[PDB]
Amino acid sequence: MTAEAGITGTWYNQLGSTLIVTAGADGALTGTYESAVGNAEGSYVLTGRYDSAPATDGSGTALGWTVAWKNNYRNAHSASTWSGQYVGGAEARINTQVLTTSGTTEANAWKSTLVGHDTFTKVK
Amino acid sequence: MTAEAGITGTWYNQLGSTLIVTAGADGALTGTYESAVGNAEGSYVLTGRYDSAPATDGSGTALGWTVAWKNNYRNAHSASTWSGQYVGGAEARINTQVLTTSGTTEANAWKSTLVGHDTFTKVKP
Repeated sequence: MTAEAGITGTWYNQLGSTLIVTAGADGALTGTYESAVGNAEGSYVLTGRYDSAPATDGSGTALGWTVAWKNNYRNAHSASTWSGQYVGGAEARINTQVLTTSGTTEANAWKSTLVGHDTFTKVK
Repeated sequence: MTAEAGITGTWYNQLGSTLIVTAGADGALTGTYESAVGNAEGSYVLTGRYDSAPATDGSGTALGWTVAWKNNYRNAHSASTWSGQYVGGAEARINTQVLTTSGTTEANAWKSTLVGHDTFTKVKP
């Protein structure tokens, strides 16, 4: 857990969004998410998990987290989940794929879920 | 049944959509797609590929195809791709994941692409 240390802090995606995360010694991720796009305003609760006893020969550290897009300012009736890996070093990255599901009628269920890709770095 | 024989014909998904496909001896898939949902009317040109020499160990047969949702009747400015495998036998299936991308502005890029799951059978649901 250069991993706990490496993951903890602020990350920015390609779109301008800001993730503030704390990694726990036993696999917890907790923090907040502020989105630069979509039906979003202010910050949202983040929760997830990461491999807290990670591999150690060049391989990344698997993780994931969820944000439900409801806070005191807005409710988009959607929740996004990011799955990917933390890669450390002078050019640290969290490379993720993200699924965003919206609540829909049965009829609209085939259009419930978006897929995208987010790359997070430590600098703006 | 070889994959070529097994894949060729008509398949139906959970939503009522209709796939009519011919598998070529060297990996080609050609046919049409008729959608029971969305901005769709009539049939749409299907093209894809499949593994024409699949593993004989009880594995499914990898395949994939694309339909751009434009025809003589409508243009949804979208295209869908299905990736999955054909499983033969008395309860044959084509089990797929499907991406549907719409043309968007740069600003709306993050919501261009839907993901879903389609399960196709030889008999109507």
